[PDB]
Amino acid sequence: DFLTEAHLDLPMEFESIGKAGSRLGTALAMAVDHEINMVSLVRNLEEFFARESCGWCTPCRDGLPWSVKILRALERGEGQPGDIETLEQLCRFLGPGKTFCAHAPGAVEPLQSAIKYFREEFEAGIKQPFSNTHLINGIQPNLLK
Amino acid sequence: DYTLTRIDPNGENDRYPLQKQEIVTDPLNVFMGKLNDMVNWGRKNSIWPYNFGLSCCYVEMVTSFTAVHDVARFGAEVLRASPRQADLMVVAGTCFTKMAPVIQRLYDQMLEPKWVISMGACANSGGMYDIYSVVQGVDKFIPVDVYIPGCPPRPEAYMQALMLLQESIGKERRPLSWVVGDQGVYRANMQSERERKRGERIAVTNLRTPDEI
Amino acid sequence: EPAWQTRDHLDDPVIGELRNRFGPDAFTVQATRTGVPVVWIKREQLLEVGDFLKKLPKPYVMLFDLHGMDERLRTHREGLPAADFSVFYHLISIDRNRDIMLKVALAENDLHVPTFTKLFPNANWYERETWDLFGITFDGHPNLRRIMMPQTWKGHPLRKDYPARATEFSPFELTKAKQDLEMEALTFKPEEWGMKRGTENEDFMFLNLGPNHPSAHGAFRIVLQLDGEEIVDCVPDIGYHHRGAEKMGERQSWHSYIPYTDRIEYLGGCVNEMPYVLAVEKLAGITVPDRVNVIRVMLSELFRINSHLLYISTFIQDVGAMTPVFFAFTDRQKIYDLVEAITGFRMHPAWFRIGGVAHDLPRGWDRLLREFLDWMPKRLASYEKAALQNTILKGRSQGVAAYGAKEALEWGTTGAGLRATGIDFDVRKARPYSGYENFDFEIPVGGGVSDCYTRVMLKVEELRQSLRILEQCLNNMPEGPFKADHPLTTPPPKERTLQHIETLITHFLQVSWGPVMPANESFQMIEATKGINSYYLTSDGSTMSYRTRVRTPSFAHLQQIPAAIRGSLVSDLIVYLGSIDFVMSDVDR
Amino acid sequence: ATIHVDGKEYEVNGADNLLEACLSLGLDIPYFCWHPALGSVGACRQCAVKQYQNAEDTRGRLVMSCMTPASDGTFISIDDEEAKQFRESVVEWLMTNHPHDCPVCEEGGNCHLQDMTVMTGHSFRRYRFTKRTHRNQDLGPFISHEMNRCIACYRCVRYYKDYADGTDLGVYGAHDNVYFGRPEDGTLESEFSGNLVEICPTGVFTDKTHSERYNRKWDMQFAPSICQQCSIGCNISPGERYGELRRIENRYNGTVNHYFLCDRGRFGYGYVNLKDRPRQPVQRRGDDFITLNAEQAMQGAADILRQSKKVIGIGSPRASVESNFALRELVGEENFYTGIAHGEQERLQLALKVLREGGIYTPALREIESYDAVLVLGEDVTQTGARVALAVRQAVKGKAREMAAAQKVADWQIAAILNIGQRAKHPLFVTNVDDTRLDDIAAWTYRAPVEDQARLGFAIAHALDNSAPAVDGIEPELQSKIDVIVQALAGAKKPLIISGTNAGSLEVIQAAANVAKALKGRGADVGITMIARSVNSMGLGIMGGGSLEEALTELETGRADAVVVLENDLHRHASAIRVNAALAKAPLVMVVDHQRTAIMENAHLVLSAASFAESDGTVINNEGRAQRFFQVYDPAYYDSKTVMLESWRWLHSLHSTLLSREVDWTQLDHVIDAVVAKIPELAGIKDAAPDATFRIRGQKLAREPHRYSGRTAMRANISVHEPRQPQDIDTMFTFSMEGNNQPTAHRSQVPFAWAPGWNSPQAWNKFQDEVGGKLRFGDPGVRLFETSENGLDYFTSVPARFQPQDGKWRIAPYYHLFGSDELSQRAPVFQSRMPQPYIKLNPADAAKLGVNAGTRVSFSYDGNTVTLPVEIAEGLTAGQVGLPMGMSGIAPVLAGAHLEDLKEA
Ligand SMILES: CCCCCCCCCCC1=C(C)C(=O)C(OC)=C(OC)C1=O
Ligand code: SF4
Ligand code: SF4
Ligand code: SF4
Ligand code: SF4
Ligand code: SF4
Ligand code: FES
Ligand SMILES: [Ca+2]
Repeated sequence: DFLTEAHLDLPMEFESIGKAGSRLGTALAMAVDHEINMVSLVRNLEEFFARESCGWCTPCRDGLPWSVKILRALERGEGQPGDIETLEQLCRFLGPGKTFCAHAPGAVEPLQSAIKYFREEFEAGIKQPFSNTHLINGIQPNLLK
Repeated sequence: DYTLTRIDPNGENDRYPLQKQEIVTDPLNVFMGKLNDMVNWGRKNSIWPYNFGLSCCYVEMVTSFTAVHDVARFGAEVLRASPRQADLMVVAGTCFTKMAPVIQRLYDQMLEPKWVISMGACANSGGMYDIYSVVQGVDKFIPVDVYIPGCPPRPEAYMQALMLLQESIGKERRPLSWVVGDQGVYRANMQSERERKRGERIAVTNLRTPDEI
Repeated sequence: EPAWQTRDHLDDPVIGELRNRFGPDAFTVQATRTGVPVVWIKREQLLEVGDFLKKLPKPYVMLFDLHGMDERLRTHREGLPAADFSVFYHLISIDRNRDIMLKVALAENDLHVPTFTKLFPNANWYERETWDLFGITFDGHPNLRRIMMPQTWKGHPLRKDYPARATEFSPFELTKAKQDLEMEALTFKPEEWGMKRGTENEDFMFLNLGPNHPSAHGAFRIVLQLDGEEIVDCVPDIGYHHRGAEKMGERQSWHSYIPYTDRIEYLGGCVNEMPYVLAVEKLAGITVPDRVNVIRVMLSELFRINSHLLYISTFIQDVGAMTPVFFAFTDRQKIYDLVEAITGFRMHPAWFRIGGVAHDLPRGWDRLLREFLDWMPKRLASYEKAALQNTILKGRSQGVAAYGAKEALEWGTTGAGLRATGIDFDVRKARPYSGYENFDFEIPVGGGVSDCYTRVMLKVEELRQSLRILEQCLNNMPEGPFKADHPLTTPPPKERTLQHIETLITHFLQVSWGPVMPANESFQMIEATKGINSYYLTSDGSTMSYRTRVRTPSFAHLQQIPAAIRGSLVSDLIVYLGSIDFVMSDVDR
Repeated sequence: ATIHVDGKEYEVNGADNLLEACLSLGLDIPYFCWHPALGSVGACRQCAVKQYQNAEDTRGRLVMSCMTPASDGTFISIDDEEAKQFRESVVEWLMTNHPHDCPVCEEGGNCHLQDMTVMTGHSFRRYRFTKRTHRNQDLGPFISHEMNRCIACYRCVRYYKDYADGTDLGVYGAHDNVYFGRPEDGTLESEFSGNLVEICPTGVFTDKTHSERYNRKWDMQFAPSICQQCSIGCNISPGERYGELRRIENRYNGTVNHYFLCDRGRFGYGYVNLKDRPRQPVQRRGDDFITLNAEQAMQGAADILRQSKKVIGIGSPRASVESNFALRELVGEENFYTGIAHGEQERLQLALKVLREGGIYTPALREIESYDAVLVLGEDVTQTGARVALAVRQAVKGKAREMAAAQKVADWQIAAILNIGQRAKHPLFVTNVDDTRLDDIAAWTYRAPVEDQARLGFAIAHALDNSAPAVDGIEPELQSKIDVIVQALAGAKKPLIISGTNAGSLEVIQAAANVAKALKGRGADVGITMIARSVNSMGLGIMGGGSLEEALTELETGRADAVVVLENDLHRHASAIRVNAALAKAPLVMVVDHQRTAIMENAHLVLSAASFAESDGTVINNEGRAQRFFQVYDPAYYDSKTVMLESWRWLHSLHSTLLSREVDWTQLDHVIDAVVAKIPELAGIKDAAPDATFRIRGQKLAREPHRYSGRTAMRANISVHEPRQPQDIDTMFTFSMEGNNQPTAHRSQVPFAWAPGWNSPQAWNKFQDEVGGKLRFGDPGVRLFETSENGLDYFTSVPARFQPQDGKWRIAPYYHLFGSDELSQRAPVFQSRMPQPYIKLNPADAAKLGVNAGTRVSFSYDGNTVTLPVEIAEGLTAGQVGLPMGMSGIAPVLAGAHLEDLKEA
């Protein structure tokens, strides 16, 4: 998970980084400067994680590419309402125990932490209204409210 | 191109209808044909329906009787309550199994000439009621002259079947008197309406979308 | 808590009253989605329980329904007493605005119940039909013969082992011997009904008023014992319009049965569709949106006006004035312009769906509704002044075939006859459904006498009130979906079906194998055009109904006929038949 | 074990996983990757339930029910909100790439993915991006491939590779581009590839033979039947539409075939739909052929039979017990002949004597999977009894199962079991004239002539028990292999000995009996299996009768002037020259058959019999189980001119018209009672199914689903008047949907599996007591005989070793799953699958003849000089030529015969 400047005064231990909603991991930290768009960074991360899926289990293999396409739309400014909620539900449903191995929980840790700490950059990509259907002439749609 | 029917209610045949039909040629001279045409014209322009209904199809038929349709214009509004004064039996409704002897009795009590229109899917075949208490079509025991599909056919569909019956009556051959001549009833084998209308029906390309009024 | 949730109704005071009177172990309460306390009682205590309910402080006065059920193939009977067959008794307390359903379990060999005819005289025809269709004997029944099937019928068709389709049996072959046999079986036998052939001075004439009579409203025979023109007694002979519609309910999927619901009361249309789709939506756990409620109410009121127009004009025609039927059918054509535009069909639209309606409203429907609402009131005032205020019509109808509140309650009479007795009971106000509580409309009531004239004029006022409801429907029409967002909405919205795979999968399985309703029992009561119409649906967990019981009001009214007309002239009976507002599809189902 | 599900207490097996325990209780958990026969792997993640450690726990945790043991004290919730949302999310993730294909997909209405999409309640699509796509492969004539519909559940590869031991199917690629199929285009080489169409929960693998004339499952008329293509007796659900047999589905029998068929049974049904089948009785007058109805055929045949001095009957192992018995009653017991040759009959009665008099239990097909060591002698099981080969592969995997059970690994954790076992397996030793398809898993394969295979069996029996007769002249290398086999079989707790009649030698069956007796004398739980040839070979052997050679010499001597041949082409069991001469000499030949055979060119009367799809009857399989097959459809429903009756109905009415001059079409149960009264050894066929008066609460059993469509239109072009549904006076099934097919109905004969919400083959779960177990009121079928108290004596007739002699070539039988069975080789889809005709030669013999691979050689057998291209067989022993039995012109009676004048021409 991503951490902010306030977490920089944290000892690099498993327990202390664990209580801050992250993982000590390999203890090889990576700094993100102000010039880096967080949506593009998480898109790069999720592209890596989706293409490195082994394909055994449904949530990782078929839900990481959905997050990749959502983040690609957000980076282009083609996000639609419900995209961020879909990302949050994907983070919830790819957690530990939902998938066969721990590749997908690790995949969704940066996405959920970046949405938690930098939500304003993700909402900046939502510009178009949600549209999943085209018009079929002769059939009146069921207009939800 | 004619079918000849001869009735035999007291013969060696138990299954209804008590008749025999055979495909023959037209029996039709310069005066008998003209007077037969005059009788056919008079019969087809004065068709008195029997006030008889079984179900919802009867509601549509009597709707055709009212002012918004005015089946009186064709001369077919007289609507006799007695089978003796009626010329046309419209089986307008389901042929219920309990009602089938009644329908047979009422058809028997009608007098010559008589025509039968089976109105609606129930009378045609049993319709949607393939069920224990329903005869699967009134033509299992009543000879039917015109079939109207629909559930119900709209009043103008009943009027269209009335015009179809008029064209069938206008070229039929019936005994001019019961004392002298052939007494069997000759009905022309018409071209089917499906094959007649196939050319103009298949050529349809676009219809109005179902989104407006 | 949604209205469709399963409830046992233990908080109903009638449960505590039955517990205090009979003990806690005397009966078993079943949790259903009927909205009604369902109580399984022992067969030996049925008459005691019925008497106790009849003499409660705010009593259960009307036997709404009585029928049977074949439970032998029901796999989900958890919490239910062991039963091969069962008989249920739906009783209504009007003053409580409550109802109860008693259930009696029966073994296969011991298929007999005590008769309910002493407590409720309208139980006679219900027990005759339950004997006819299930083979359940009712001990002490004065004449327990077949009522839907001919006398020479073998078997009981609503049993699970009786085949439904006509194509299971040999095709109908009318021979001379068969015609003579069934015509002998149809012949009235006055000795079997306790009638003499006459007195010493004169003979009684036994007259067939039907099935082919201009005043019989379909396939319907009343056998009149006539002393001159006085009716000594009559026997209404029904079952000539029996279509096996409940058996067909066990034979069609939940979706494919809707057109059959249309043809139960064939002048009703969408009114007949409404209780069935509401009961299925209770089984499915569906709460339809507001626009669906308003669309269904508008179609129901249009068909109520259609049916009332036919009823008023045919009453006037039966009284003798034949002119207003032409104009009234023109008004029906204006309604049909709107109804054809919306649903694509005149008489049986089949347009309501589980979870909504088949299509959205077409563009320009409000123009047609406004045209009809401008057209109707001057026409109705003309009918009133020309025919209904004629004193000869009044002399033919006022005081004719009159009964009071007690006679209406004891025969299960509902609708305009019951409210003509002064009892203010309409389902749309007492037990509101489909958003009827959001409309302002009055319920016309009579002065205490249910006359032919009073019933007709009450229906005229009901027509005016339906015009008010249609005005509110036209002016305040919600924007929104015409189908619910539920997964069991059958079929799904068509455009999403045509482009989305999961919607296509749902549509594919819903139209082919059928929507799966989880095992439950559901009930919906509505104010139909001719009285109270109800659907009682049992799902066994399949895509087909395990049991579809349709309560129709015309059955009760036709059973009431001999009590209310005995000792009158034949012309009074003609006017009475014209003022009942019945069709025989409703009677025989 | 006691578990709690949604606050309800249940008693389950603690050795089961939670998914199979909850499905056995009738609860609905969606699943894809788990299968009852394949174990759990936890791939699809669809079967999530919430688990709680205590009753006073409210947080919980989502787990895979297929990967979680159903131990004592577990609390789970299926209807938990998080579990329902996650299962819906798994379905939605599978839907993101799924093609918009249901109208043009053969799985629609039978699709597990459709059912689970509906079951989770997912019906709204919010994914808006692109769907991945795949190209397809050509997989041969039987299986159609559409990889767009794949949900990557891995069921196909787990079945094909782990279960069926196939090698040419696999998974390729990576993350969301995983591909399931062959490494290149080509026919799927497994004999059990057809089970993929039911194993795959989507429309990726579909039945191509059904796809040619496709109809949906609700439109099908089903019946419970028995596969007719070999002696194993796998239960099938044939389904028809518009008067043609459309599909063969697996009908679950927990005792015989459970979930799986072989490809011969699944795809070899096409002979039923041949347009050259007899549909009416036809009488030959000179060169003219006159079509008769049933009564004129019976009267004319009875008149000619009354005029005849002696009428003999020739039965067949193709025909049912009732038909063979009806022929036996028509002609008399002393005038009845089985249609098989003398040697075939000797081998069949020896196999029957070993089965019902050897004192050694014969296992059912499912029971074969529990044996600890297998010795197959002579019988090329994959080509002749294929489902036994599949069961033997499971028995071989039993060792990895035992090793994993020693490490406290649950029996459903299939991946851990396979990891522990690695390449370890139970001993399998197979003997044949050449290599077998079982050689990949066989501990040893002996390629030798049939006498040498019998001698190896006799040596194994002598080394197991010294009282068994010894065979002298065994090489030390063969002796060392014999000691290997003996040490394997003696250390086995449950040894199994498989043999059969297909090797064409009596001594191989005798040696197998000797080995089984020697193992039984050591106090081992030994089983013996005999593989017969045809569907009712064992029934014909129990009934008995003279050989075909005796019938031929009765016709040739003139002592018989009338012969009635029942469902027999007579060329498979005798030389065609002799058969044609004998049938031309006879003044009256009547042939009762459903296929256009070659002996109807000389038949004076041909009775159009029904095939198994249009008939009811009983057949006895290879282990002596009487099984009833039921009629699927009435052939006269569309074509009213069709007079196609059951063979026993024809022959019973013929006997009645011969005796009392009157026609009696009788009922099936009357014929069955006549069988069990006249033949006491066939008395068990009464209990194979209940009689025609059986009801489920007063109603019959439905042959078609409740949503069967088109009733008022499917015959409307013939006549707008709907007829009555055809009546079934013979059985308890009705030819309509107006009947019972409830999964809780107290019956054993299930025509098809359907439950609300379960339209796929996964609906068989609801019809079982526990999933993957037995049908919940017992599997249909009954064993005719029990294990005898006493066994046989040792057979002392040890043959000498095979000796090649000049100019004389011993015919080694080579059977083919596609080709060696008569009726299924008549099917048009088998022609592409069938091999090109050939003759196998040793390299030394081919070099001695101066013949290379592919050259045509001509040989003469019984006045038939036929030519065949040469294929070189490394494993075939010199002095033999390999011939494909049962093909066109190569009768199976040629097995073990000799050959003359084999020259290059
Ligand atoms: C004759 C001029 C037009 C008026 C049409 C008749 C009025 C409406 C028919 C009413 C009716 C119904 C519904 C009806 O169902 C019925 O039974 C068949 C009748 O008896 C013959 C009826 O009279
Ligand atoms: S979470 Fe692990 S097991 Fe599942 S597909 Fe991804 S990498 Fe493979
Ligand atoms: S065809 Fe339809 S409208 Fe006509 S009687 Fe039958 S159900 Fe009624
Ligand atoms: S595999 Fe199933 S869900 Fe997919 S297209 Fe075929 S029927 Fe539809
Ligand atoms: S091809 Fe079928 S069985 Fe194989 S992984 Fe795909 S969906 Fe599963
Ligand atoms: S093993 Fe034999 S009985 Fe079984 S499916 Fe194959 S051919 Fe049929
Ligand atoms: S069935 Fe359990 S994860 Fe697939
Ligand atoms: Ca049969």
